[PDB]
Amino acid sequence: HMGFRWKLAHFRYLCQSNALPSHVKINVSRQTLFEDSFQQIMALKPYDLRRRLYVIFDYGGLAREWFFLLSHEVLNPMYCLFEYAGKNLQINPASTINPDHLSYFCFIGRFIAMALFHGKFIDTGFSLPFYKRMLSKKLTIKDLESIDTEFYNSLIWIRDNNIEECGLEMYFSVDMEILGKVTSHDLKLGGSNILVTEENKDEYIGLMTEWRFSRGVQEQTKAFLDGFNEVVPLQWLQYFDEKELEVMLCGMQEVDLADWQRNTVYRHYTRNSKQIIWFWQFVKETDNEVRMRLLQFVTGTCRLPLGGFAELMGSNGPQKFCIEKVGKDTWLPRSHTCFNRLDLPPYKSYEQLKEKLLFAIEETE
Amino acid sequence: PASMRCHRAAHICSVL
Ligand SMILES: *CC(=O)Nc1ccc(NC(=O)C*)cc1
Repeated sequence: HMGFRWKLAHFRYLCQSNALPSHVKINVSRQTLFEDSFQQIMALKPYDLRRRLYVIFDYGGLAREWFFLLSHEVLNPMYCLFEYAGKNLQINPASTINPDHLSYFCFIGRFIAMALFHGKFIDTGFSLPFYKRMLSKKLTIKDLESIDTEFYNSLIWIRDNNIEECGLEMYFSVDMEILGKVTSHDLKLGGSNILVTEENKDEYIGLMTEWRFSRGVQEQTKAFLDGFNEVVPLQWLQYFDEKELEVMLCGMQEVDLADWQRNTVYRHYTRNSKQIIWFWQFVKETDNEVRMRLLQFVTGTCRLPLGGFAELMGSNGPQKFCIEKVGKDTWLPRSHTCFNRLDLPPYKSYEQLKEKLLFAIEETE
Repeated sequence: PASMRCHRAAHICSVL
């Protein structure tokens, strides 16, 4: 958003002026691709990855074929490093089964950073809240909605219903059981011994939210970030937001508007609603950068499934792009990425709708 | 309330 083309130009100049002379050769096989890349990369010092890359299985299309293939294999549930933990991806908290998991996550972060450094695209992709963690950005309760609907619904219920008439007795500590461990966690020092009360709702909600992102995955995330930071230091991503970081890694595809429009569903709206006529008119005029940022804001990603918009998936299964009327023309638009849902208030004119979309697309998360 | 609240409180602790 805003000056994004300026943002990446500055980044490409950063990598280019930090490059190193000479090269590193990487020998790999087709069927053993991820064991071999692991051993050849991890044997090299991190700044050696800033040199020219030579992958013998053009002399730069081999590199792209490496970054695509290895991208699929490292995020492939086989070494048990990643768990979908949605439905039909993210770090698996049961990766401790692998005694060397922390070594594999170091490699994965180094590899993701090589892709950015060398301006190559990966065909895998983490969630927006993961990219916010890479950018040291505050994680919100809406990010919670994107990872864990049912955990989100419970915290919302505590937030605006008094839990005294409910009989809720809660404390500032949460268990978690991974591989039959049952590990307690004190949200603060001595937290298991403080009752959650109507005065301290806000904090508890905030601590519970922050704890949910890194449950069973702190060590793994710390290793990923340490390895990444060794190749491309994280402070070079300083001007970017999570939506821009995703595009930089995944690349841009152009959206098929006929395919989008015929696979959209409506709640308390129709194709004959003027707010829908205006909406489809808005996306016909804007850039395709705006279209992709709008797919991000609504579905949670810029990537489109194999099949097009008909195949869109959300939480409990198939979930097509959806628009729903809420509130009044004074409200701002908002979204629920788990449901691929846009909450579009009933604005009064085309211009008001265009101004309020573009604000939500470009300025809010 | 036809045994309300009681079933949500049990559900909220079970989730959290
Ligand atoms: C009827 C009823 O009150 N059920 C109930 C209340 C609370 C809880 N658990 C906690 O408060 C943690 C379970 C069941």
